[PDB]
Amino acid sequence: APQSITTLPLQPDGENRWRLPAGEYQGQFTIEQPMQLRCEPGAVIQSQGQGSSLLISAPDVLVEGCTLYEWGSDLTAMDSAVFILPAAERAQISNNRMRGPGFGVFVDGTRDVQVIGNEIDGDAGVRSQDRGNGIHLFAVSGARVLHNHVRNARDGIYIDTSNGNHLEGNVIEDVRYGVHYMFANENSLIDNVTRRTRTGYALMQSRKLTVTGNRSEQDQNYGILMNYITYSTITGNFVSDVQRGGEGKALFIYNSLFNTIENNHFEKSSLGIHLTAGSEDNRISGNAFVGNQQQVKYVASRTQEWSVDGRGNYWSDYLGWDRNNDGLGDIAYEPNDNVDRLLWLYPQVRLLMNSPSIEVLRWVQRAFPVIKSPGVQDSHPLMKLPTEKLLT
Amino acid sequence: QSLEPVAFHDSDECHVCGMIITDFPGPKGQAVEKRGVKKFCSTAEMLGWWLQPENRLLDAKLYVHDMGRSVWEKPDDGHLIDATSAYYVVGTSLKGAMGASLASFAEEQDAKALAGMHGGRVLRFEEIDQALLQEAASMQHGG
Amino acid sequence: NQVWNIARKELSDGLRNRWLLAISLLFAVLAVGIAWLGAAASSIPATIASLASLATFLMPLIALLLAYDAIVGEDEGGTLMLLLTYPLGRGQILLGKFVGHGLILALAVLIGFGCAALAIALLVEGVELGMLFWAFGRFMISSTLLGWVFLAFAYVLSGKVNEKSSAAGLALGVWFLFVLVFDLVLLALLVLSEGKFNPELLPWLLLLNPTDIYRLINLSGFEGSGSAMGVLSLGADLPVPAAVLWLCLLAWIGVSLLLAYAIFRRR
Amino acid sequence: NQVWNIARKELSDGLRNRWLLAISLLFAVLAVGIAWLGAAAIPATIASLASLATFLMPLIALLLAYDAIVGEDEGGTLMLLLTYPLGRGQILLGKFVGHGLILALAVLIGFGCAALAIALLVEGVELGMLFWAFGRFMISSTLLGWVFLAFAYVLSGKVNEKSSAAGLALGVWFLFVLVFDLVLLALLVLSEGKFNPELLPWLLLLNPTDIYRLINLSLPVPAAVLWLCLLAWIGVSLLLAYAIFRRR
Amino acid sequence: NAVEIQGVSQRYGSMTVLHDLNLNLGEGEVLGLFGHNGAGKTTSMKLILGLLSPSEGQVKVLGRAPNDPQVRRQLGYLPENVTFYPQLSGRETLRHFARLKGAALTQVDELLEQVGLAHAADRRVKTYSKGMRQRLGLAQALLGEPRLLLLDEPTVGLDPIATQDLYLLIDRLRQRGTSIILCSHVLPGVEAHINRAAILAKGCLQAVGSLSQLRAEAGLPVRIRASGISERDSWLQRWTDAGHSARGLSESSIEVVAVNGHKLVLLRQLLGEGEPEDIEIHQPSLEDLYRYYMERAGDVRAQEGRL
Amino acid sequence: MNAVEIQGVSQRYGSMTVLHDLNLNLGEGEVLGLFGHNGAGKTTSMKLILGLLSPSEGQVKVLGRAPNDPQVRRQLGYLPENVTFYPQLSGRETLRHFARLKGAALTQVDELLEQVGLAHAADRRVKTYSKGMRQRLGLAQALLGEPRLLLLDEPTVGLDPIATQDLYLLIDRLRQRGTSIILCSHVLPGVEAHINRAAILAKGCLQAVGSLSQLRAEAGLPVRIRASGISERDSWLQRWTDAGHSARGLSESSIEVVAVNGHKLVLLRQLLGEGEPEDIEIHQPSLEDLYRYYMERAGDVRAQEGRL
Ligand SMILES: [Cu+2]
Ligand SMILES: [Mg+2]
Ligand SMILES: [Zn+2]
Repeated sequence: APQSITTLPLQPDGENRWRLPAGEYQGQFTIEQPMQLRCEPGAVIQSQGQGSSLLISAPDVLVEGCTLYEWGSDLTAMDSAVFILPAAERAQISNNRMRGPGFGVFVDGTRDVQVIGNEIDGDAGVRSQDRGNGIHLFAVSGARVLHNHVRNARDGIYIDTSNGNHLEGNVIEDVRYGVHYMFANENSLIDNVTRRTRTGYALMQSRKLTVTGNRSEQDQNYGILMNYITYSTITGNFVSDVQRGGEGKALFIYNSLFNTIENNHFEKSSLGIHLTAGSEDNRISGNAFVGNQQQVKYVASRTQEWSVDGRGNYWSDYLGWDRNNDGLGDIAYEPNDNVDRLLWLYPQVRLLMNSPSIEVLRWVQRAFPVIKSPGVQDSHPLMKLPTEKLLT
Repeated sequence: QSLEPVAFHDSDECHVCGMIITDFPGPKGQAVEKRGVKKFCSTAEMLGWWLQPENRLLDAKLYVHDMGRSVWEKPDDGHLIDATSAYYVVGTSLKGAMGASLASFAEEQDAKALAGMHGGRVLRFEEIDQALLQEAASMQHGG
Repeated sequence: NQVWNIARKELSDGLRNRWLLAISLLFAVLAVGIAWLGAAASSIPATIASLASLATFLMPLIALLLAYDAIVGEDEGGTLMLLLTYPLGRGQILLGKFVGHGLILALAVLIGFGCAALAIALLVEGVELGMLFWAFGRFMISSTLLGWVFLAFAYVLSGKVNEKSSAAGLALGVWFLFVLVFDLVLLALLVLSEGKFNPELLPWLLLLNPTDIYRLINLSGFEGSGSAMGVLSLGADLPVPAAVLWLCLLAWIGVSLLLAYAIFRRR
Repeated sequence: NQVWNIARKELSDGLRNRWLLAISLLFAVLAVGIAWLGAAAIPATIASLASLATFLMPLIALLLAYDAIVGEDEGGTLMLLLTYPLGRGQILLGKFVGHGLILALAVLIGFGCAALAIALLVEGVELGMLFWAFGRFMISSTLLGWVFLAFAYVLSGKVNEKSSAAGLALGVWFLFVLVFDLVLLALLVLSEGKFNPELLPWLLLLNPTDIYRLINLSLPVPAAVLWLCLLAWIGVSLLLAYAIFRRR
Repeated sequence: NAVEIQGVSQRYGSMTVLHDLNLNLGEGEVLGLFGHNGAGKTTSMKLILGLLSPSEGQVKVLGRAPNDPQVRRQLGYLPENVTFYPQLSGRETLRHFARLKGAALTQVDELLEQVGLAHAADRRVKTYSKGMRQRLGLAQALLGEPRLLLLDEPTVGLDPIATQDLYLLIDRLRQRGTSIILCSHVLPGVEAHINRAAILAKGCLQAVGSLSQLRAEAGLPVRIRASGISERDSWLQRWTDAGHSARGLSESSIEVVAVNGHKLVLLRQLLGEGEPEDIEIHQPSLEDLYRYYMERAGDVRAQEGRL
Repeated sequence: MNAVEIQGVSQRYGSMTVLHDLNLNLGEGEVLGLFGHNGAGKTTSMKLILGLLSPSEGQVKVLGRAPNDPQVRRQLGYLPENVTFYPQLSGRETLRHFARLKGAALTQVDELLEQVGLAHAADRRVKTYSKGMRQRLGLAQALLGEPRLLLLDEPTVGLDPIATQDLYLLIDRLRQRGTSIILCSHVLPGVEAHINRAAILAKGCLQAVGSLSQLRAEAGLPVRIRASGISERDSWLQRWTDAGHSARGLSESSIEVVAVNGHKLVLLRQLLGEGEPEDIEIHQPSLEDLYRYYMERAGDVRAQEGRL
C-alpha cells in the first residue's frame, strides 16, 4: 500500500496544494498529511482490485477531480474507494469519478465531511448483496453530502447512526435501496432524485428528521418506507409509479407515531399509502393522491381524521362538489368501504370481488351508515391540485 | 406443513423492512404460514406484524430464537422455540435490528437473569401489545 | 258514511295481500336489525339517517304495491262500472280507497318503527325515553305521510292507464325515479358542474322529491357528519324552517290527490 | 322440423314485448355508460361490464320465459298446442330456441354498442385482444342467459297460475344473483378458522352467475371445466324442465 | 212506466252513435235489447244506469232522474264479466255490497242460500268458477228489493240447470212487480221468457213490441216439418198448389215453408189425407226475426258458409 | 266407418272413477252433443277423444286409429273454450303460425280469415280484439287443412247473433261434405236446431244417446200446446179436463193445452173441428227440458219454486 507522495504531483501552489498529471497509477494510496490535491482528467488512479484505494487519515484534505477505478470487494475489511478515518475531520471529496465493486465513499467517526458532486457507478454482475454501499456514512455528526450521482451500488446512500447531516440534490439510480437510514436522529435530506429502485427511501428507526422535496421515479414495490420514525417531517415529496415486484406502495408508514406529512404527491402506483394499525394519529394533510388504483390501505375500525386545521388532501376519485367557493370540498371522503377491508382481512373474497352482491354491499354502505366501520376519512378534502410545482 | 421452522439463509430479506436478516444481532422471529414462510429482521418487527389485524385471524405458527441457548451476536438456526410460550425481556440496552430489543427465552429464569442485569422486566407473549412496542422503542432509541 | 263502508273493504283486502305482509315484515325485521347494529356501536345521528333511508326504500314500495291496481284493477275487473251504479260518487270511491289503503300504511309502519323502538329501550341502556319517544313519534307521523304521498301518486297512474299490466310498469317507474334516480341526477348535476352550476337554486330542487323532504324532516335534530347526508348536505342551505317542510309534505298529497280526482273524473 | 316453426312464433312474440325492450335498451345504455366512464376516466373495464351483465342477463332471461308454460295454460293455447302434431319436448325445445336467440341478440345490441364505444374512444386499444376478449364475453353472456332461461322453464312448468310464476322468478333471481354470494361472504366472517379456504372455489361451481364471472377474469380449476360446467347447468335444467313439463 | 226513454239521441265526438230511440217500459214487462252493428246496445244500457249523460233528450228511470241516490238503491245491475275481488271471500264480497246499497245485512245469509252458493260461501273468489261468479253477481243484483233489474248476459258460463232456474227466479220477480231488462246475445232461449223485444241496429231502434207483434210486422215463413211420411208423389204437390214449397232434407224432414195465412186448410190437407206422426210447427224464432230487422236496415245476407 | 268409437272406456284418477263405462259411436257425418253438469265426464271424454289423456280401462279409436298418431291430428280441429291467444302477435301471424304446425298450406290462411269474417281486423294485434273476434280466430284454426272431426267446445260464447247463425250455417255445410263434428255446449237452445243426436251424460255414466226424436219418444214428456182464440177460451177449457188433459186457463181468448202427445193425433182434430187453428203453437219438449229430465232421472233433486 503506497502513499500519495509516492506518486508524481506537480504543485500549482505551495500551500500543500498538489496536482496529479494525466497518466495511470497503480495500487492503494494513503493521505497522511493535509494536502489539498487536485487532479487532471486523465488521472486514472486504478488499483488492482484489492484494498481501499484512497485511505485518508489527515484533517482538512481537498481531494478534487480524481478518477478511481477497480478497488477491492471485502466488505468486512471495508474495501472502499475513499476511506476516511475518524482523525480525518472536515474532508472534502469534490467532483470525482469512481467505478468499483465495493464501498464508494466509506467514512466513519468523521466530522464535517463534505462529499460533493461525485459520480459513483457501482457494479453490474453482483447480486446486490455484495456490491457495497454508494456513500456509506457511519456515525458522523456534521456531514454534507451534495449533488452526487450514485449508480448501481448496494443500498445507495447508507446512513448509520449519523446525527446531523444534509443530503441535497443527489441522483440515485438502479440500486436496491435509494437512501437507507439507520438510527439517524435529527437528519435532513432535500431534493434527491431516485430512479428504478427496489425501495426509494428507507426510513428506519430515525427520529426528528426532515424529508423534503425528494423525487422517486418508477421505483419498485416501496416508494418511501418509514419504520419507527417519530417527530419527522415529510413535505413536498413526489412519488411516482411504484410498480410491483410488494404490490407497489407509494408510501408505507409502519409504526411511525408523530410526523407531519404535507404537500406530497403519490402518483400512479398500485397503493397510494399504506397505513398500518400501529401508526396512528399523525398530521396527514395537503397531499395529492392522484391516479392510484387504491388510495389508502387502513385495516382497522378506529376512526382516523386526515385533515389538520380544516384542510385535507386532494383525492383524484373524490366525486364531490363545492358550493361555497373555497378550496375545500363540502362532503367528507371515505377512501375505504367495509367491503374494501374484507378483501384485506380475508383473501378468499378475491374470487367474489366482481359479484353483484358485492356491488350491492358497496351501495348499502352509502345508504345505511350504521354498517359503516369507522375508517380513514377526511373532512374537507381539496378540490384542486396543491402540488402544482412538483410535476416539473 | 406448518410444523417446520425453516432455517435462515444469507439471502433472506425481512417481510417488513426488506433488508438482509443475517447482518444483525439479536433473535430473529419468523412466521410459518403453510402456504409460504415469511421471516423477520427482529422479533419486535415480527410482533409489530403480528398485532396488525390482517394477521390476528391468520392461523400461522410463530417461531423465535432461544437466546438462553445461543450467543447474542450470531444466533444459530437450530433451537428455535415457539413464540407463544416464550419469555421476552424488554427495555434492555442490547442492540436489536429494528424495534426494541426483545430477547426471547424459554425458561423464565435465564430471562430473569438478563432483566436484573440490564434493568428490564420479563413479560409473556400475550402481554405484548402495540402500546408497549412503541413505548419500549422510545425508551431505547430516544432522548 | 259511504267513504268508510268502502274503506272497510280495502282494510280487509290489503291485509290478505300476501305480498304486502312479506315486505311489511321485511320493514319490521330490518328496522330491528338497523337499531340493533346502532346499539352495539355505542352512533345516534347515523341510526336516524339509516332508518329514514330504510323507509325511503320501503314506504314507497308498500304504497305502490297496494294502490297501483286500485282503479284500473277494478276497471278491467268489471267491478268499477258496477260500483258507479251504487249510491256513490267518483269522489267517494277514491277518497275511500285512500282511507282504506292509508290505514294499512299507518299500521304497517306502526309495526315497523314500533318494534324498532322496543329494540332500543330494551337493548341500549340509559337512552332518554323522552327523546326516544319524540324522535320515533316524529318518525311515525312523517313516514306515514311519505306513504300517503306515494299512495296518492299511485292513484294518478292507476286512473291514467287502461290496462293493469301497464300500470305495473308505471308504478315501477315512479318508485325508481323518486327514490334512487332523482338523488343521482342531482348528484351528477353537482359532480359534473363541481358545485358551480347554481349555488342558490340547487337546494330548492330537494323540494321536488318527497323522499328528500322526508329525509330533511327526520334529520333536523341530528346533523352529525356529512357523508351520512351526501346529497342531503344541501338541506342546510335550504332557508325554510321545519314547519314549512311538513307543509310541503302535505302539499305533495293534496296536489297529487286532487290531480288523482280530476283524472278519475274524466275516466 | 316443427322445433323451428314454433321458434318463429317466439321470435315475433318476444320482440314485441314492451317489458323486454325497456330492459334491453337500458342494458345497452348502461353498457355504454360503464364503458365511457371506465376507459377514458381493457380487462379493468370488462370486469365492471361483467358485474353489469350478471345483473341484467338473468333479468332479461326471466322476463322472457317466466310465462312460457303457465302463460300458455292460462291463455288456453297449451291445451290447443298438444292436440297438434307436436310433442311436449318440441314445445319446450322450440321455446328454448326462440327465447334463446332473443337474448343472443340482446348481447349484440348490448355489447355490440359497448364494443363500438371502446374501439372508437380509446385510440390504441389493441383490437386483436378486443375481438377475443369480447368474443369470450358475448358467448359467455348468452350461456348465462340460457341457464336462467332453463331456470324459467322449471318454474313455469311447476306452477299453475301466472301470478305465482312471477313470484318465483323473482325468488330465483334473488337467490342466484345476490343471496348465494352474500351467504358465502357471511359464513367467512362468522367462521374463518373452521371453513375450508380451498372448499370455496369448488363451491363457486354451484352458482351459474359465479361461473359466469370466472370465465371473464382470465384459480385452481382450469378454463375448460367451467365451460363444461356452465353447459351442464343448461343441460341438467333443460332435462329437469322436460321432466316437469311431461307431468302437467 | 218504469223506464221512460224519450227522444234521446246521444252524440259523443260528433259521431251520433244513438238516434231517437223512444223506449217506454212498463212496470212488469221483461224487455230485451239486442245489438249487432250498432253501438246503441251498450250506450242505451249505460243511459238507464245513470252513468252517462243523455245529450239531446231526457231519460226518466222510475219517474225520476237516473243518477239520483233515491233510485239507485232500487236498481240492480249485472255486468258482463265481473271477477270481483279474488282475495275476499263470498260473504265478505256480498256484505260489502250490502253496506253500499243500504240493504239489511240479514239479506246476505238468505241470498247465498237462495242462489246456490252456501257451500261455496266463506271461500275465496279466486277459487270460484266462472259460473259461480255469475251466481254471486246475481246475488248482489237482488239486494234490497230492486224494482228494476238490468242483466247484461246473465247466463254465460252457466250450467243448464241453473239457467232454467234463473229464469224461474226471473219469473218470480216479474210477478212481484219488478221490471227486468235482459240485454243478451244468446237469443235462442231468451225468447221464451221475454215479453217484448227491442231490436236496435245502427243506433235507430228498429222494432219494438211483443213476439206476436214482431211476427205480424214481418212476413216470415213458418217452418212446418211433417215426419210421417215425406214420400213424394202427392206430398210434393198437394202443398205446392197454393205456393208452399215442400222442401225436405232427410228421410222425412219436409219443411214446408208456409205463409201463416192458410193454417186451417194446410193442416186439413195434412190430417185429411196421409197419416202423420209428429208435426213440428216451428214458428219464426227470435233468431230469424232478428236477421229480418237487421237485414232491413243495413245488413246484406252472407254467403253459404262465409261467416 | 265411424270417426269416434269410444268402446267401453273407464277413466279414473285415484279411487274415484271420473268417467265410467262411456260407450259412444260417432258416425261419419253426425253432429253429437256432449252435455254435462255435475260430472267432469264431459271434460274427461273431451280429453280422451284428443291425445291428452289415456283410457285407463278401455280404448278409443279416433278415425280408425289411435288418438295420438300425427296422421290423426293433422285432420282434427279443436277449438277450446275461453282461449286467449298471444296478444302481441297479429291475427294473420297467429294463423300463419298455426298453419305451419298443422302442415296446412299457407295459401289457406287468407281464405279462412276471409271465411270467418276477420279481414277487417286482420293485421291488428290480438290484444285489441273482442271476445267474439277471438272466437272467430279460434274457429279459423280449427278449419285449417281438411279436418274430419271438429271439437267445438262452446263456439258461440260472446258471438253476435248473425255470426251464431252463420256458424251453424257453416256447420251444416261442413257435415254435408263428410266431416262429423262434436258440439260441446251449455247454451242448450241454439244447438238444438243443429244437433243430430244428443249425448246427455250425468255425474259418472252416460245417461242417454240417440236422436232428438228418440229422446222425446223414450222420455215421456208432455207437449206444450199454446193457442189464441180458436173458437173460445171458456168453451174449450172444459173438454180436455173431461178427456183427461190439462187445459191451462190463461187470461182471455187463449187456450194452453198440456197434452200427453201420444193421443194428440185425433185430439187436435176436435180442436180443428170447432175453431180456426190460425194462431196456435204446439211446442215439443225441448232439449232444455229433456236435459232437465235426465238430471231428475238419476239423482239431482229439483230446486224450489224460484230458488237458483
Ligand atoms: Cu435498515
Ligand atoms: Mg367545500
Ligand atoms: Zn426486518
